[PDB]
Amino acid sequence: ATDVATVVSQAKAQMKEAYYTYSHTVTETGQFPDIKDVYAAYNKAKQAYANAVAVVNKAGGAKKDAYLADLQAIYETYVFKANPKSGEARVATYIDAYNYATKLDKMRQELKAAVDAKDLKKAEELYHKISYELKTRTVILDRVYGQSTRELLRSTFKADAQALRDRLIYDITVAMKAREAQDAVKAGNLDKAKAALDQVNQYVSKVTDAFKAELQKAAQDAKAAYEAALTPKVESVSAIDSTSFKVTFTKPVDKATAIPKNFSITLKGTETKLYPKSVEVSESGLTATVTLYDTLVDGKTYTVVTSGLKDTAGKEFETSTNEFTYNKPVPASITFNFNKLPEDSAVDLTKYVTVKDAAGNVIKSGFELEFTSSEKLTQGKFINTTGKKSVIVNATVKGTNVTTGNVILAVEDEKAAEVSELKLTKDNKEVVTLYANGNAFDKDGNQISSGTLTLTAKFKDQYGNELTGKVAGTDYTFESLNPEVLVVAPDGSVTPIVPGTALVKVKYGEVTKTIPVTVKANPVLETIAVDSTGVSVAKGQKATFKVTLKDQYGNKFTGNVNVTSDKTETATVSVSNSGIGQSEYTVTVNGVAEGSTTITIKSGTKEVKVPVNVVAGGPVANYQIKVLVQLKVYAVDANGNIVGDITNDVTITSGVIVNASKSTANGDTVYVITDNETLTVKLGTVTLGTVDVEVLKATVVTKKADLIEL
Repeated sequence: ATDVATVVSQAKAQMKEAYYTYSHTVTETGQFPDIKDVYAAYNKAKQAYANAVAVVNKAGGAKKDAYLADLQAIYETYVFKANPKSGEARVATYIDAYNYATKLDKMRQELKAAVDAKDLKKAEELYHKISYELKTRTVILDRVYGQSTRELLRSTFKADAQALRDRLIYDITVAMKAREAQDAVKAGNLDKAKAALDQVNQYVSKVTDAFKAELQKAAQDAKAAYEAALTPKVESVSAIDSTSFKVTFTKPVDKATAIPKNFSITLKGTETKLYPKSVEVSESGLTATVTLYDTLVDGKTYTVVTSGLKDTAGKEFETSTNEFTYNKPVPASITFNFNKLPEDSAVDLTKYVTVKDAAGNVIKSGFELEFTSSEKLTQGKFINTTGKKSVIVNATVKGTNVTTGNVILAVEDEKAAEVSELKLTKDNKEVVTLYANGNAFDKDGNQISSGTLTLTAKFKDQYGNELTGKVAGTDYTFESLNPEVLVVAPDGSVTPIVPGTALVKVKYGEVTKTIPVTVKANPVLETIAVDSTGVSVAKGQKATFKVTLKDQYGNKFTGNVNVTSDKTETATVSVSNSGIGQSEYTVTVNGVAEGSTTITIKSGTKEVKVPVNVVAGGPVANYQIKVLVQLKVYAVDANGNIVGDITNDVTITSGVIVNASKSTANGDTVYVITDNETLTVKLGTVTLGTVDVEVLKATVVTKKADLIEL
């Protein structure tokens, strides 16, 4: 008992005993031991060792160093050793591995809780936490002596934690890159955005049903911002004739920048410069005519350098180089487009001939026209057809003998020939969605109250020009084929009555067009959705769940909601904004007396019932720091129940990156994180935990719970 030899024997035996606690269990039963039993046997061994060392030193002699080196050998193998090689520190490493393995299972279950609630922010955070665990902290699992023990940890705990992670690869990839693409365009780096969108595009097809809706919007939103915020570009240059060329832009150009100074033209492969005389821009701003002093040479290519141009309201163009090749066309035939001409003081005869090459292709420009007429010519191209029945016009191509000959043309006053457009409009916006109540939604889904709902028609005359100055309800009229469904006034005014489909028709005398207009059923309450599956709160505390109301399509339906508890003795309940107002409410439940009840969310005809069970929670056992940027410190009992709140009393400390200050609204206190690292949450002199910030986004550090470093 007292004799050293006995102390050493038993210490040796007890140190191995602690290792047998786990290893014999796994081998013989295929089950893990109680972790309490392992900890007990572990702490008993550490004491047994320490007592033995003390006893051996007390006795001394030659047997001292033999006993000491032997005891240490067992201890460093079976029990504990800092930085152990495989086979050493057996119990200590198993404790670390079992604690890590169960933590992975808890993390796997927390991730699945978010995947079911369709929460994407919480799922991504938990994905990133466990991706680190599965790849970096897997080293803990590798330290375990016992192949059976190592495998049973993997199978029981890691396998399902790995499998859930790997089926979520694509969902997070898309959510990451779409955020990165949105962040690139804000920083003004377009090369990152296109690389990110390419990666988004290839992986959206593979995402799970868990976030498919929210991810699809996220993907398209990243595309939409990229299209809008993209550099304006000179598309092409192309010749018009021997002295002018057309330039097309991707975006509408600023008139002030479209000036000769900014256009530099050279003969390609030479230093022969051609100076511009003028720049004329189209009314849209997508094309421009650049005219030159010098004559382009038939067959030759030309280099157009474009500096210092600008977008309409927007930003600068890329200094671009674009080429064009001048090719003098060869006219062969010429023809009047109609047997008739409009009535007008000045009829531009050039607009009424078509020129062709011998192949039969139209020649849009390049040539010059000479005219003779029965009528007097102004600027060699305009004639006066007013009051006339017919005219003779002879069109020749200047240098050529290509001629129409004398052609007799009827004069015909402009009349409606075709209905160029017919659409339902409100406040000059084209409407896509219309309800029988009256509300009209545009191409995206943004309804307008200003402007009255009418029909809009434009018409083209027999010469294919738009008819101007024409009044709805006078020159042309609108009517309905289904008056019970939809009512149309002569001018086009619409007042719909019942959902369905009505055929609407316009007429300018004999010219007509018929368009169908579908009127959708009035928005009605379909679904009352609840944020929380079941509410568990401490007696004398509050809990919040969000109530969202839906219509039959899947949009925000505005409505009144009254909420009631079964028993005010066990739980009392209240709703935000008196129950009136919005489509999206938050509901507060207060604990009164331990037990169970159910809550009733009522709206008009439909209802959803939510379980509420209040607990009389125990004393303060822990303090949680939560991120909800805003920040809170919760007092929490043994069960995880939030009982008490000490965001107040607590202090936060650490060129300084972040501003931090105490902030109170009504009574609820919150700490706020601003900008110009790691912060330290303290209560008195005690440190409660650390928070890591990044340059905006913050997460609370989880403490090192390992028995071995690295």
